[PDB]
Amino acid sequence: PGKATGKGKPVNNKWLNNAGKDLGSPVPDRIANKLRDKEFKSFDDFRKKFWEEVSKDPELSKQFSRNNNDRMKVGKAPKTRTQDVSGKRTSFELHEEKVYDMDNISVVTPKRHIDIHR
DNA sequence: CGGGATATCCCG
DNA sequence: CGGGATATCCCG
Ligand SMILES: [Zn+2]
Repeated sequence: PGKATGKGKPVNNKWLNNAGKDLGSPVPDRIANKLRDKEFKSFDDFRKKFWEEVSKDPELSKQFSRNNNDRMKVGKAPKTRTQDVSGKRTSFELHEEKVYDMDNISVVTPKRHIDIHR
């Protein structure tokens, strides 16, 4: 349990184009402002709220296919391009930098997330 | 032999 | 409009 805070880094129309590099993409600032100070019971809820926010933000929603926006409307993470999957983890994941500190959270591809941790 | 993740199941 | 309980991913 905890409240989200942070809010940072502006985003463009190639938001997740590089999710597979380095630390990935950051929490869009537009999204962070929508989630800041909100109350979440588990990180899973946050993740569920986060993806819903991405589906209601027009500038971001258009960077995804019809299928992916449907996923995000109900809180599921959008699928990554096939080249970025890792076994059965096939959707963008949220990485933490070592829990609702949105400036410490970033979006990365399964494949890239694996390497970062090892 | 533990740590970091997403997703579904289902609410009398 | 939620979220607890539970399943299952993938790492050496
Ligand atoms: Zn991570």
